[PDB]
Amino acid sequence: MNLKDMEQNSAKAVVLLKAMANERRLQILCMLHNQELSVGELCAKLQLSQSALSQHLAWLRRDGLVTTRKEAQTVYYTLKSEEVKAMIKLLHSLYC
Amino acid sequence: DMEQNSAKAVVLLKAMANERRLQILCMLHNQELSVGELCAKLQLSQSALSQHLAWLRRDGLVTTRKEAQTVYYTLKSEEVKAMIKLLHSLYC
Repeated sequence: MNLKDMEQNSAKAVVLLKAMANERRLQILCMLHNQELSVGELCAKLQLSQSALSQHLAWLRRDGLVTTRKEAQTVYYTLKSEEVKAMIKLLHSLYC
Repeated sequence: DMEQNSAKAVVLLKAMANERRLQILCMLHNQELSVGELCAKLQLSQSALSQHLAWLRRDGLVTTRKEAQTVYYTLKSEEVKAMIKLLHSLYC
């Protein structure tokens, strides 16, 4: 009955939650709120090493929370899933 | 700024990132409940919930109020309350 509906969705929610529950990833996700940024803009605005950033980004990709858009050797990252976009939008209104 | 807030959000996110703990929080949103009532609504025994309720307590996300041998639970966080409402709309 209604037990399983709540069960299956709580599971989907926990999926997004776990993907977001990490300091560096959240900072990155928050920075991509309604905008595209290149590696350079991200490492400077977060004071994160190129390699540290490279790892978190790769991870974010994998979980499909961020996408890319190339350009003469300059790639731009942006949010992907509608769920993270909304949670990020809310997190922004909560701490701003 | 960024690091200070991302840290606070992450702590809330971590407390919510567990199926059972989330269901509990989902039940406690806008309606103080006893353990028995949570058990009834989630169809889980008290012992089955104990580990999750204890976790939610140590993180201050829920506060307990005793009354004539019965313990009542209340969702503390306004940020969590906001996130639960959004989660509800996103998956319901």
